[PDB]
Amino acid sequence: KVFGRCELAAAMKRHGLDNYRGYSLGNWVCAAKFESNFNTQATNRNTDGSTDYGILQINSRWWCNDGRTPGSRNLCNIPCSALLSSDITASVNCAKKIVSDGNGMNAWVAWRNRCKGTDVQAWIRGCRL
Repeated sequence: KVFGRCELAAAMKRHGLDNYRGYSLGNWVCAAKFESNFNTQATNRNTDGSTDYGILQINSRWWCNDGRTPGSRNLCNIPCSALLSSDITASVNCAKKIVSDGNGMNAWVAWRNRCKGTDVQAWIRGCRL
């Protein structure tokens, strides 16, 4: 499913990401945009041969099991395919675990290089939240 910007804002808010560990919602939306372009079915191979899955491009190296990432962990205890559902529940919860892990939203390279330091509020402008 391809989310609208504000449609994802609202789903993200409903699931408790707004100000989660102090990251406002625009951070989550910006990250989602530049990771999956808001598309829950997004997948992308990493050079390490891990794969990133879903609205937040959660990777098979550490967080989910995709059956083909040698020596990977699965710290969210889920099939990576769960992360492509139009229901973002597993991605959102798994993202909570990631963001709480020391490095904050820096674990997302798109966020670091594309959202951090910017007016992330613009990513929810116009949204009724």
